[PDB]
Amino acid sequence: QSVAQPEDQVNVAEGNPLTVKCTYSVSGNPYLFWYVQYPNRGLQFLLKYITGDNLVKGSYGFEAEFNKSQTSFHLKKPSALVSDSALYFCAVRDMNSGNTPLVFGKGTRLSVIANIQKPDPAVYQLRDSKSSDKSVCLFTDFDSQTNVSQSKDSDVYITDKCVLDMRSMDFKSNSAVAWSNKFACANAFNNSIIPEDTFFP
Amino acid sequence: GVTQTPKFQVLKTGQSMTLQCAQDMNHEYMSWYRQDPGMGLRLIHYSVGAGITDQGEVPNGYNVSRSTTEDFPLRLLSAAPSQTSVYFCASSYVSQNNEQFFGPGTRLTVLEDLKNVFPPEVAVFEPSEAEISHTQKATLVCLATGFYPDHVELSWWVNGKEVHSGVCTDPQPLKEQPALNDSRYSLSSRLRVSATFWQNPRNHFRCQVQFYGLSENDEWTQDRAKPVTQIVSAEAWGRA
Repeated sequence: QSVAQPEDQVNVAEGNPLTVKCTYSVSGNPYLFWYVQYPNRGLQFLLKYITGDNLVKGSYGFEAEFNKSQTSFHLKKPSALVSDSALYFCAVRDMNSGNTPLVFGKGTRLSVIANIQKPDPAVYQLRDSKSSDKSVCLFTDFDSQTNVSQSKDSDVYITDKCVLDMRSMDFKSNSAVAWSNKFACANAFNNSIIPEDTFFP
Repeated sequence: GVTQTPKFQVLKTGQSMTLQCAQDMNHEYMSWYRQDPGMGLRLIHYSVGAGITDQGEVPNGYNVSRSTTEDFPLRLLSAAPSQTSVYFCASSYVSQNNEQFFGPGTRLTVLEDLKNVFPPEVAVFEPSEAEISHTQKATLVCLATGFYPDHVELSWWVNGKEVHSGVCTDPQPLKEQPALNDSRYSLSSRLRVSATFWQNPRNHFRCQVQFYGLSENDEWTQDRAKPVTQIVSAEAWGRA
């Protein structure tokens, strides 16, 4: 009584179809389930397959097709949203098992890459709201073709990219933060590989 | 639904702890799983009804009881570092066609000694003129540093109310000392508003980090302040 999710990570571009694979190994008829786990939350039920129609529909527009011949139950969604970025778990229960708790796979992380249609990379400097001295460097508005690398200097801290969504404007943007208790923004993300057209005020 | 308490917990090796789980859906079946990196969810123990408890895949080191249908407590006899993970309670109706309903989880960390627990220091960095003039948008950044263990919840607040729009918080904290069995952490987050909003002096912004640490019934004779569960914040006013 087991399930297997062959891939650990899956990347899909915002708006495009998504597929999360899962295969099962069962003695009798299988009862399959898919759950999603958003950051710092518990698992949330999406859909399940018990009997009949091999195409099942669930919460948040997700679907899955029970393919016996392939012993698979892949999770699918026509148009992926950035908010669909999470960990996905398929689980199974063998009909010939005897009412046991669900058995889960190792999960698969789904990353939905935001479509930055109006990139405008730039590195700004922000001052502390309580004291002079302290400052941080903000690399923002780059498209998702950009990769933020960690700092070589042990005294320099750089956070990974992070997409924010200003719903009131249907606007989304990436940004990474860098700071050091040592240091200047001009050379903060130097070690990364930043767009040639980055605005450095 | 299914509820669990506490949501976060730090423990010293050897200590005992009871994680609570309740469900008000008349579910007969309740169960406990632990989730660890690269290992999915592993069944610890479960219960088919009151008076009965059933061994799971990894029962060693854990005890459970089911005196009532609503509750299913999980007790850690003598906490060990290997018991560090996230525990999920789940329930469901009896028949095999029913799916399970999960609680929010409990992030538990076991440490050799508590002298390694530290709350975060928080700072809010204001938007630069450059960004405002260049994009007509204003981004605030919040930094929480020096905390350990990694049990924190960062939230943004505007004029008295919590906000989520225009916010993204690092999915993972970063080690300040990559080479340390108990390196303290830093975490950042950003809040982005329109240049117009930030430029309104009457707008007040606040970043607060809820840290989960020691409790009252916890000893502490160190000079530094006892690192109890607390909220550390920093704020800033709009700028004309």
